[PDB]
This record gives sequence, C-alpha cells and structure tokens, in this order.
Amino acid sequence: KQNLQDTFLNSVRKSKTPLTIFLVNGVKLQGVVSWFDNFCVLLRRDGQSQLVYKHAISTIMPAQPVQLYEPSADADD
Amino acid sequence: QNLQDTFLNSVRKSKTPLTIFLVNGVKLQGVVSWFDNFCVLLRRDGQSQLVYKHAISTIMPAQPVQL
Amino acid sequence: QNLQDTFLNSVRKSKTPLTIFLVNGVKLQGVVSWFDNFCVLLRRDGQSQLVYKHAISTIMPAQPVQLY
Amino acid sequence: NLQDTFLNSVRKSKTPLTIFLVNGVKLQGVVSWFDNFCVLLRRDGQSQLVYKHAISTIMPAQPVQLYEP
Amino acid sequence: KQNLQDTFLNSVRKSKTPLTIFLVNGVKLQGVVSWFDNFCVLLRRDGQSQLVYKHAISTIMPAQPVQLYEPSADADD
Amino acid sequence: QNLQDTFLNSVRKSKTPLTIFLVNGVKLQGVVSWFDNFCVLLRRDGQSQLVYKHAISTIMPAQ
Repeated sequence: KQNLQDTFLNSVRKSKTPLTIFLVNGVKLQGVVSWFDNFCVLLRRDGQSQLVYKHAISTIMPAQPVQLYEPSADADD
Repeated sequence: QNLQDTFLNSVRKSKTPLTIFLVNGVKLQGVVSWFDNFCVLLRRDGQSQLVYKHAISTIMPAQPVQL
Repeated sequence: QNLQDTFLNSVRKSKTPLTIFLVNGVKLQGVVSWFDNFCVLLRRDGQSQLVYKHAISTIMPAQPVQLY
Repeated sequence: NLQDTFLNSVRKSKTPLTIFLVNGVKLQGVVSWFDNFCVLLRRDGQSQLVYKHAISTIMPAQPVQLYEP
Repeated sequence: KQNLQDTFLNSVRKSKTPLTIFLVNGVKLQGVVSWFDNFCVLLRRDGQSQLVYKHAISTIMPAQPVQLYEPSADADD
Repeated sequence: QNLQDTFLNSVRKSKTPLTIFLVNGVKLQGVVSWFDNFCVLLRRDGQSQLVYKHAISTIMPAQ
C-alpha cells in the first residue's frame, strides 16, 4: 500500500515518536512530526512548529524503535 | 491545499515574523509577503528579496501558528 | 505572472542593479538581462554570465522594487 | 534497472553496507527497505530513514553479485 | 524560439568560445562546450573531453563577449 | 542519441578507466560497468560501488 517514506512519516506522526532530523548542512532538529506533504515536514517542538523542507533533510532518526512493517528479505516487493 | 501552502499562507496572512534558515547556514529574518511554487518574497526593514525554496532548509515562526 | 516571473521580469525591464547570493556564499553583482526555467543571464557592464538558479540562494535588489 | 537491482540485492541478502552522504558523514548498517526517494538503514535496533537525494555512494562490505544486460 | 540556456550553450558551442565553468564546490573548469543535453555539458580542453553535470554548475563565464540576442528591456518576453 | 547516454555507454563498452569527481570534493576512480537514469556502477579492483549521479560533479576519462 504505502511506500517507505509515507509509512515511516505516518508511523512516527501517529505515534508521536520523538525524532532527530539531520539536515544536510549538519544542523540537527528535534521534535515530533505533526504533518507532512510531498516536499516538507512540520516539526512540532514544545508549542512551536517549524516547516522543514524534505529536500534539506539527510536522515530522520527516531529516539525509540518504531513499527514500520518493513518487507521481509525472503521475498520480493 | 497541503501543508506548505497552509503554512506559508498562514504566516503571510498574519504578518508573522519568522526566521529563514538557509542550507548554507545563513539565517534570514523578516516577513513573507508573497510566495509561489519555487520561491518566497521576504520583507525586512522595507527591503524585500527573492529567496529560493531550494536554498531554504527551515522556516521557524517567532510566534506559533495553527491549522 | 507568478511571484518569480513578476520579480525577475521587473528587475529585468527596470535594469535594477542586483546582488545574487549563491548557495556557496559567493556574491554576484550585475543586472538580469534574460532568464528562463533554470538559468539567469547576469550581465555587468560588458560581461555575460549564465547563472543557474539552483545555485542561487537569494536575490537582493540594490533599490526597493515596486512589484504589483 | 541498476538502482533497483542493486538495492534489492543488498536488501534480500542483508549485506552490510557503508552509505557515504554528500556532506561526508559515513553511515553503517543494512538496507531493509527503499522507495523512490528514501532508504531504510537498520543498525542494531535502530532504524534510520535516509533520503536518496543526500546519498553520494553506497558500497557493500562484501562483494555483490548482479546480472547485467 | 530558443530559451536562454539553449541559446547560451549553442552559441558558445557554435563559436567555440573559451569558457570558465564555476562549480558550486568552488573549483573552476575551463574549456569549450562541444556538446550538451538537458543535464550535462561536455567540456573539451586540448584533446580531453569531460562530462560536466549541470547540477554541479553555479555560473558559466565566457572568456570573450558573446552574441546572444538577449530580449530588449523595453518589451515583454 | 543523447550526450550522457552516449558518453556513459562509450566508456562502459570500451571499459575506459575514468575519474569521478564528487560535489563534496572526493575523487573516485574505476570503470563504469552499468548505469541507469540516476546511478552508475563504478567498479575498481573487483569492488563495485553505486554512485548517485546527483552527487557527481564531473566525469573525466583517463584515455
């Protein structure tokens, strides 16, 4: 159904998992994903939410393991 | 409507002061006065410059908004 | 016209002296004489220079431009 | 294609990889999932979404076997 | 007819104008454009030809003034 | 056909050694054994490496 990005982003948003965003320029932002579309992610931190462009993000690391139902390495996609 | 349009229209309609963080580590301050698919018009101290969305990494409003 | 087209066509038709700030911090000065989907022709006096917009951070006019 | 064959191969084989990013930092782990824009790198109990647009190279620790046209 | 990029590249190719291609990472390439497509430019320097990707190009500087037939500032393009 | 396809197929068919310059300054050497729309497969000394075109600045062949 959903791809890898939508599954990952919807999962960490529905579970409100604390995250760490590693921007390509080395800046690190923390918070939770409250909303995302095709080009950006809305990061909520305390009461302040900031828009982060996907094109500026390198990695998104959850603070705790998150259930993504990743495909098994025994069969194809 | 999506998140980016809602966010940008909100911070525009509300004259919200914000901080544009660029991918090169440069910070910009001002108010978004106009935006399209690829850029935004940031006004500060009466001077408005064209900022390209691929140069923007984050947009942080000084006062939060909602939707 | 959209924001980008209105801004670029106005500083072009008006020959507004500009300062293009690149993503690598390099500053370019001149006047836009032509632009398309990806590039911008920056000419300062007798010299031409094709500037790719993906390398542009911000464009700041030397004088405030009335865009309407 | 090449990218899909390579990524599927190192995924199904769970090959230990080293992902070099454009900003120079090095990532170690196994690719468990990938789409058109991102790659899911698993190391220990950690899962890290990595965007393809920020990757420079992907090199496997052990040699990979691919069938080319 | 042609847009700015196609006019610029075809002109410096047809006239074999010596160029200085500035990359985003600060390094400067010199030579003559012998061929180009939507994403790449083949720069020739002596008898060496190297593929230059447009996504790494910041500016392109011709060594001499080049005729481009730019639009007049008095009318709309 | 297109320049990039012609250039890449040429150095692949002839197995010409080349130097891949990345946008972060790193230099890679090897032979292109396979490529698609977004990546190339650079092989050197039996080790194959998936290189993303969007990270490449220039490709200079040795010959």
